[PDB]
Amino acid sequence: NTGLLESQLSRHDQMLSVHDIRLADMDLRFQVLETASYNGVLIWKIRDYKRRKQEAVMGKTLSLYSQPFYTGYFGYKMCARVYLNGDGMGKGTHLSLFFVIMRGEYDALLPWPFKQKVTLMLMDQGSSRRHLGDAFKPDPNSSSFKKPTGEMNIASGCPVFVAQTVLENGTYIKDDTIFIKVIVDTSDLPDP
Amino acid sequence: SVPIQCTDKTDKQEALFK
Repeated sequence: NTGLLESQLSRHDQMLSVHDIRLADMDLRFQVLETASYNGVLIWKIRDYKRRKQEAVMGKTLSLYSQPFYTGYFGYKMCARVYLNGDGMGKGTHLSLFFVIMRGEYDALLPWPFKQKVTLMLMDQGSSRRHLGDAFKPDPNSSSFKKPTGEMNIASGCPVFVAQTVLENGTYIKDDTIFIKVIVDTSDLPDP
Repeated sequence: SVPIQCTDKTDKQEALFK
């Protein structure tokens, strides 16, 4: 019956939809993969600063989080979270840069709470390369550096990293894009 | 050298970006 033809047509469209989602997801897997890093250093490239900043003000998107980077092929999983228009004591005045401990497939083998030194920083695309950066030491008692429960613990870093005045009136922004860099000290943990 | 949490640990206004 023509109704049976439609039953099959409907089934294919549904399948085609699954395939579309499925395909798109892999696209994200590819990106994450193509942008990964396993030496505890992450260089995050943020394009469309102007737009994204505006979306942060209007409240469409308060923060962006980077792709995950690792301290080693099988160590801590981490990433960065930024608020182009500020968070906490920086909302409206600064750009807040936070570090994020994510749940990793090998957390049952890694030390806790997380204690590696973290250096946060914004690259200076200018010619003098005056990179802006800070370095903290995880707070053992903080819930941001304890063995993960969900996908990622509560971000933690510098709410008052850079003054929006400084950033935008300098050579940190070129081609409508800035680069953020994080450096985890892999110096301590593992290795026979 | 002491990490300050993140207040927005309450709102879910965030976008993936690799």
